[PDB]
Amino acid sequence: GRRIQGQRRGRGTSTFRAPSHRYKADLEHRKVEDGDVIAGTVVDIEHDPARSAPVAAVEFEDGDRRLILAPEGVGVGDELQVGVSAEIAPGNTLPLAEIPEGVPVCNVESSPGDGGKFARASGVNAQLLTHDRNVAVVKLPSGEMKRLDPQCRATIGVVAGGGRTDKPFVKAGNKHHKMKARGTKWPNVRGVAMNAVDHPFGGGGRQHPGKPKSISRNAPPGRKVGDIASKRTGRGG
Amino acid sequence: TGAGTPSQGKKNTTTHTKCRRCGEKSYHTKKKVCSSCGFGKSAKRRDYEWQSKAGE
Amino acid sequence: SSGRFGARYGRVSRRRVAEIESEMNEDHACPNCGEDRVDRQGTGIWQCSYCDYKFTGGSYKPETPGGKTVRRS
RNA sequence: CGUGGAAGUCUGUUAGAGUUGGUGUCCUACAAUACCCUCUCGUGAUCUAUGUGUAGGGGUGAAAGGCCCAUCGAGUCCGGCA
RNA sequence: GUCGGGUGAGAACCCCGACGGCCUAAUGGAUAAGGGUUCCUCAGCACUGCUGAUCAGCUGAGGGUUAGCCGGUCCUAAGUCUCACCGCAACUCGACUGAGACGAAAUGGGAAACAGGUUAAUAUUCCUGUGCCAUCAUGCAGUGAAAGUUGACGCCCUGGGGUCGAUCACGCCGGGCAUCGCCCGGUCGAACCGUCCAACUCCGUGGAAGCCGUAAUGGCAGGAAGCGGACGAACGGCGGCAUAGGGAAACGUGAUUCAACCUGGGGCCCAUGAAAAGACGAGCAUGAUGUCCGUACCGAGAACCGACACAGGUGUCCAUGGCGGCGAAAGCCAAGGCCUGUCGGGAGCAACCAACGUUAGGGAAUUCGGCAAGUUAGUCCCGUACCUUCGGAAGAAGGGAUGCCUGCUCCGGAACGGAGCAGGUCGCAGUGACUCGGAAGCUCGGACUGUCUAGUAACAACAUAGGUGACCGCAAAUCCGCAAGGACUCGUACGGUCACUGAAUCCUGCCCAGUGCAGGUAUCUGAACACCUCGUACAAGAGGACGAAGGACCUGUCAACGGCGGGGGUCUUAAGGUAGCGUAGUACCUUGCCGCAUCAGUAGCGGCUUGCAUGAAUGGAUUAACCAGAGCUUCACUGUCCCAACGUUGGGCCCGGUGAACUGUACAUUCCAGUGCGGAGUCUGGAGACACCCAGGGGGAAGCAAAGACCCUAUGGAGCUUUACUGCAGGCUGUCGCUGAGGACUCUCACUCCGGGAGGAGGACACCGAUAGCCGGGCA
RNA sequence: CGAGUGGCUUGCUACCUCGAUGUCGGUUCCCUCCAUCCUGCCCGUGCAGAAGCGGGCAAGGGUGAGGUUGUUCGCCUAUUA
RNA sequence: ACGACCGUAUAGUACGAGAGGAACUACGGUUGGUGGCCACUGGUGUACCGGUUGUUCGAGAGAGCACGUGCCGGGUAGCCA
Ligand SMILES: [Cl-]
Ligand SMILES: [Cl-]
Ligand SMILES: [Cl-]
Ligand SMILES: [Cl-]
Ligand SMILES: [K+]
Ligand SMILES: [Mg+2]
Ligand SMILES: [Mg+2]
Ligand SMILES: [Mg+2]
Ligand SMILES: [Mg+2]
Ligand SMILES: [Mg+2]
Ligand SMILES: [Mg+2]
Ligand SMILES: [Mg+2]
Ligand SMILES: [Mg+2]
Ligand SMILES: [Mg+2]
Ligand SMILES: [Mg+2]
Ligand SMILES: [Mg+2]
Ligand SMILES: [Mg+2]
Ligand SMILES: [Mg+2]
Ligand SMILES: [Mg+2]
Ligand SMILES: [Mg+2]
Ligand SMILES: [Mg+2]
Ligand SMILES: [Mg+2]
Ligand SMILES: [Mg+2]
Ligand SMILES: [Mg+2]
Ligand SMILES: [Mg+2]
Ligand SMILES: [Mg+2]
Ligand SMILES: [Mg+2]
Ligand SMILES: [Mg+2]
Ligand SMILES: [Mg+2]
Ligand SMILES: [Mg+2]
Ligand SMILES: [Mg+2]
Ligand SMILES: [Mg+2]
Ligand SMILES: [Mg+2]
Ligand SMILES: [Mg+2]
Ligand SMILES: [Mg+2]
Ligand SMILES: [Mg+2]
Ligand SMILES: [Mg+2]
Ligand SMILES: [Mg+2]
Ligand SMILES: [Mg+2]
Ligand SMILES: [Mg+2]
Ligand code: NA
Ligand code: NA
Ligand code: NA
Ligand code: NA
Ligand code: NA
Ligand code: NA
Ligand code: NA
Ligand code: NA
Ligand code: NA
Ligand code: NA
Ligand code: NA
Ligand code: NA
Ligand code: NA
Ligand code: NA
Ligand code: NA
Ligand code: NA
Ligand code: NA
Ligand SMILES: [Sr+2]
Ligand SMILES: [Sr+2]
Ligand SMILES: [Sr+2]
Ligand SMILES: [Sr+2]
Ligand SMILES: [Sr+2]
Ligand SMILES: [Sr+2]
Ligand SMILES: [Sr+2]
Ligand SMILES: [Sr+2]
Ligand SMILES: [Sr+2]
Ligand SMILES: [Sr+2]
Ligand SMILES: [Sr+2]
Ligand SMILES: [Sr+2]
Ligand SMILES: [Sr+2]
Ligand SMILES: [Sr+2]
Ligand SMILES: [Sr+2]
Ligand SMILES: [Sr+2]
Ligand SMILES: [Sr+2]
Ligand SMILES: [Sr+2]
Ligand SMILES: [Sr+2]
Ligand SMILES: [Sr+2]
Ligand SMILES: [Sr+2]
Ligand SMILES: [Sr+2]
Ligand SMILES: [Sr+2]
Ligand SMILES: [Sr+2]
Ligand SMILES: [Sr+2]
Ligand SMILES: [Sr+2]
Ligand SMILES: [Sr+2]
Ligand SMILES: [Sr+2]
Ligand SMILES: [Sr+2]
Ligand SMILES: [Sr+2]
Ligand SMILES: [Sr+2]
Ligand SMILES: [Sr+2]
Ligand SMILES: [Sr+2]
Ligand SMILES: [Sr+2]
Ligand SMILES: [Sr+2]
Ligand SMILES: [Sr+2]
Ligand SMILES: [Sr+2]
Ligand SMILES: [Sr+2]
Ligand SMILES: [Sr+2]
Ligand SMILES: [Sr+2]
Ligand SMILES: [Sr+2]
Ligand SMILES: [Sr+2]
Ligand SMILES: [Sr+2]
Ligand SMILES: [Sr+2]
Ligand SMILES: [Sr+2]
Ligand SMILES: [Sr+2]
Ligand SMILES: [Sr+2]
Repeated sequence: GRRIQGQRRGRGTSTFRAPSHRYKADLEHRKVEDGDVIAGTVVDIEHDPARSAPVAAVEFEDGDRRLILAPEGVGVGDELQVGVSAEIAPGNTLPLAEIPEGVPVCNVESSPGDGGKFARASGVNAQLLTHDRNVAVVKLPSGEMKRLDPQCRATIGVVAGGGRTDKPFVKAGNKHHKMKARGTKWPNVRGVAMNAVDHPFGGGGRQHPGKPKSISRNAPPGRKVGDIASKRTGRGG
Repeated sequence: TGAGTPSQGKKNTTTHTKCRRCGEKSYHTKKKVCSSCGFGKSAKRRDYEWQSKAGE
Repeated sequence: SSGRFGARYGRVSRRRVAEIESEMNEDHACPNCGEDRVDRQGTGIWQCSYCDYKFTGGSYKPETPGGKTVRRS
């Protein structure tokens, strides 16, 4: 047959790429040597095309102007601190070790110094639960208990733009505008609606996947479609 | 819109031009590669054994 | 407010859009001063017409249930 | 009651896009896909110009096995080849 | 087109005049691409041109494109290439990362030029007048120099400023018309230099507790109005430019509506609407320099692409010429262009055909089907049902009005803007042409806008929002590459990948036996290496022990593939069809039965329904709105029909000129029978038959056009499928190497990852090479 | 039960045709057949009449319009010799 | 190149208890088909005459264009049913 869509993606052609030339910046944490003597002022609030959420422009003491992964409640004029001795306040960044237990955090680093990997989307937040000298236990937005190095930096508060998912797109055209801002081919044609040559579910008079949808983890690309290694399906049970 | 005559009217794009190296009108001005001698692609001259019968 | 949708989309979609935009368009109490002069400038961006305080908040509300939790702890 | 002026909102041969029916005309054609009337869309998932990218078991595909230079259920050219 | 005339050996179509017409977003003006001399002149007609030709985009011979300030050139965009690095057997191949360069001629950014004159052909290029920019030099001034500003930005609504144009009023100059006295044209003048400034913003004063303000939102003791002030706009006004230029002349003045251009206010985003060079910031005089490339012409019913001088296709701007009207609509007319969507002459001009006009009475009887045609129509007033998601349905339906003239009223600053009143009066007809919906009910489908088979399918198919399930914590899930590497990703679960269903509403039953996926697993089975036994002075080899994933086995799972019967008052193989719907786009029987409607209804709708063989996201039911989607009914209407007629335009026929193609074994004036490989102009027997030519509609030549579009055959092909055969990728899993120190463990030193770094995390694992077992239509 | 005729139905065969002879129904237009539906002339009757019913000669002419259905067919309606 | 029917007189008669109910023949008409003709009725009639909308020729007069008549009304010859 012919390579299915999921395989066309891999090639990374224009159709499947994200509009990077239109993107603003990666909201990574500042790199401070030590001393914490790095504070700045929120100079402006901007819209981030890549995340459909507001982001804050900060002007630091040492003359650095950088965009920041902004939590809810950050406003122009406000002073932000980044470092070990940072004040425990919303919008401030400091290692998990310096953060008190039971405090909502966002833009959490996976490995100290990476700039932040977890809890970055609209309205989400990680919850700092347990402390230690060797490991900080954080509950991620998915509900997973994650063990992290206490030296991993994070921002206090939840990510701005919460509730975005609460309003329906209502019309195709609205979805359209959003997809243009992402690395995604849209709209979506069902496998069962294509010819047998184009997808494992294509062909046959009436539309129907002529086989069970739960596919093995070991299935090769081109065959791995439908319900990937499902532990179960449906709503019952 | 038919693929024939009606679609021939839109053809006013210049692509293949006279090649600086070989003199043939094969220098693709968009790709900057000569389809005849290979100028712009290779220092060596484009050539192939299939350009003639096998035993000749 | 969902009257711009006409007889299209159904009750629920235009009921939520209505309720959401209803609350979204309301007079919001500014965090800086106390005036009910905060308006939306875009997705998650709010500003007070009185003191000009530009700040971040929910996408449709200037404050989300989660954001209110941050203050406590 | 007024103001306001939203809308993949309505009418519209504005520009522009398209093509339901006539199974009309043509069918050694004006034309290897044309002509006329009717018809549909026309602030948006709109239309459009140039530039640019993706290449053959590969692209591209709101999916018709559609489209990739009058040819595609695997382009074209030459070679394998008599 | 016609009548005259010109030139010429020759004139329907080459040129002059008159008369008559055609084009108005184009048939006019300027241009991008593309073409390439097609442009101008002279001389020609063998060639090309749908006839002719003295003509020409043709032939011959010459000539023609002039730039500091118009493009290019400069900048960077998506993105491309080169070099280095790395991969690859290798390269003209390949990804990353560096550096460099490349990448925009109408239409991204960008130092500076206007007016007029001139030529057969160029023209912001030449010439005249005036101006401007940059660099450099000299001189004066200047010590400021880099912060900032600019370049630089989406969509929708809107105020204000304001030029061109158009229009109105009056004056001047010139023309036209001649029952009036009206109608037309002109009334000019740039870049640039100088100056003015509304809006926005800010300051002073002031002191509002209800005022200020808008088209609208709005503003204020955190200081409203008012008053004064700072900064501050036009391609705009004003003065110069200008005893420049242009005009035969006059060589105006005011006003309204105001494209350009300037400047503000408001709203929208699960959408956020380039960058860089450059510029300003940062004076003036004088002088020098400003090179290189493009420049003609067409830009299309004859200069482009389509084999053509092709009814096709082909980007930009002229979007403000007059009447008209809501209008960038129709129709008519200017400026401008054209008679080349290029063969003519003749016949009241027949038949027949293409497009049309008009048809009495009947009125869908026509037809599968109102197909075709028609009916309606603009605007104002009255009035408007079921149903509904309260938006809508709706212009529902239905009813009335509509011109001209005289004099007025109201709104507004006013319009050459709009809304009305009274009187008079004409026609068959006042949206008089043009423009311009026919209406209503029921049923099926898809919710809606949207998509599609370039070239027989526009749909009920695809998409969609919405619903759902699956995978993954990021050193991830998914995907591309042999590799070096890469997309997703300037992304991080409110994410994005993989699938199914398909708005809302009410709902979504039962089954885990099989298959699929996933988890577990005492025991069973389960490869290779190493190990042990036998064998071989060794080796082949035989057997053994241990045993990973996998399987057996157990479990979970149907919005996972799918299933929901036969029998009786259980059986196959798990369950045995719940809500709903039902003769269905599913019901064979079938025109099912009853009813509605019709003179009569295999149709349609309602009900019944045991459903050959409905049924719940293989989604069920239902549904307002929507639809060039399928079917049915009614009113209105009509040449669809009864049944045809007459007329109009172009052909057809005759004449001049030009001038193909299809087809052709031969013979051929046939007809009726027969015969024959049973479907004969040609054989047989009869009959008929003087030759040739014109027109016609097409009975026959099993007419012409294609080695069917149906069927079979071939140890033919291809695309597709799968628990066909055989293999190949890929994933998982064990083992050996990388790989180190002290059946479970510790360490650090390789190696890996995070970190700018210090250093941190991990660690002999992982990655990678080799091999073994399992899965393996993803692929051959 | 027996004997035939036709070539309108269906079946059978594979003789003709696959380098192609355009399916059903309708429509329009022409010719024909008779096994006669009407019309003309007859015979019988369980023929009073009127009307039927059955039969004979006879192909000159006629045999129409409509409702469902693509229908051929058929069912149905009102007309009709 | 003519086919068929209805109606009237025959006749409420023959026949028949009655109910019902003929024929020969002579007439009038209809229908289908056929050939021809235009005084009559009707259609057409882009000959013609008139009305009238928009626009252009300044008005008036008189005209062009709005498809082979802008639209509407009437209609001779001729051709037609
Ligand atoms: Cl999304
Ligand atoms: Cl140029
Ligand atoms: Cl305003
Ligand atoms: Cl009848
Ligand atoms: K055949
Ligand atoms: Mg970031
Ligand atoms: Mg996109
Ligand atoms: Mg889909
Ligand atoms: Mg399909
Ligand atoms: Mg497949
Ligand atoms: Mg399905
Ligand atoms: Mg393009
Ligand atoms: Mg000459
Ligand atoms: Mg010129
Ligand atoms: Mg021509
Ligand atoms: Mg009539
Ligand atoms: Mg009929
Ligand atoms: Mg019609
Ligand atoms: Mg007034
Ligand atoms: Mg049906
Ligand atoms: Mg639809
Ligand atoms: Mg098609
Ligand atoms: Mg359609
Ligand atoms: Mg969905
Ligand atoms: Mg979803
Ligand atoms: Mg579906
Ligand atoms: Mg669908
Ligand atoms: Mg029924
Ligand atoms: Mg279910
Ligand atoms: Mg063949
Ligand atoms: Mg064939
Ligand atoms: Mg076939
Ligand atoms: Mg066989
Ligand atoms: Mg095969
Ligand atoms: Mg790294
Ligand atoms: Mg295969
Ligand atoms: Mg045979
Ligand atoms: Mg034939
Ligand atoms: Mg007989
Ligand atoms: Mg006869
Ligand atoms: Na209102
Ligand atoms: Na069409
Ligand atoms: Na191929
Ligand atoms: Na000025
Ligand atoms: Na006008
Ligand atoms: Na000519
Ligand atoms: Na639309
Ligand atoms: Na099961
Ligand atoms: Na079922
Ligand atoms: Na549509
Ligand atoms: Na007619
Ligand atoms: Na013939
Ligand atoms: Na095939
Ligand atoms: Na027989
Ligand atoms: Na037929
Ligand atoms: Na007869
Ligand atoms: Na019938
Ligand atoms: Sr990052
Ligand atoms: Sr980084
Ligand atoms: Sr299928
Ligand atoms: Sr369930
Ligand atoms: Sr083009
Ligand atoms: Sr190259
Ligand atoms: Sr070579
Ligand atoms: Sr619309
Ligand atoms: Sr429209
Ligand atoms: Sr058709
Ligand atoms: Sr027509
Ligand atoms: Sr034609
Ligand atoms: Sr055709
Ligand atoms: Sr509009
Ligand atoms: Sr070709
Ligand atoms: Sr060959
Ligand atoms: Sr032009
Ligand atoms: Sr000659
Ligand atoms: Sr010329
Ligand atoms: Sr360049
Ligand atoms: Sr430019
Ligand atoms: Sr725009
Ligand atoms: Sr104005
Ligand atoms: Sr020029
Ligand atoms: Sr054209
Ligand atoms: Sr066309
Ligand atoms: Sr003119
Ligand atoms: Sr000609
Ligand atoms: Sr008439
Ligand atoms: Sr009908
Ligand atoms: Sr009918
Ligand atoms: Sr009305
Ligand atoms: Sr539905
Ligand atoms: Sr299309
Ligand atoms: Sr639903
Ligand atoms: Sr199972
Ligand atoms: Sr039931
Ligand atoms: Sr003979
Ligand atoms: Sr003929
Ligand atoms: Sr006989
Ligand atoms: Sr008889
Ligand atoms: Sr038949
Ligand atoms: Sr039947
Ligand atoms: Sr009688
Ligand atoms: Sr009686
Ligand atoms: Sr005319
Ligand atoms: Sr009319």
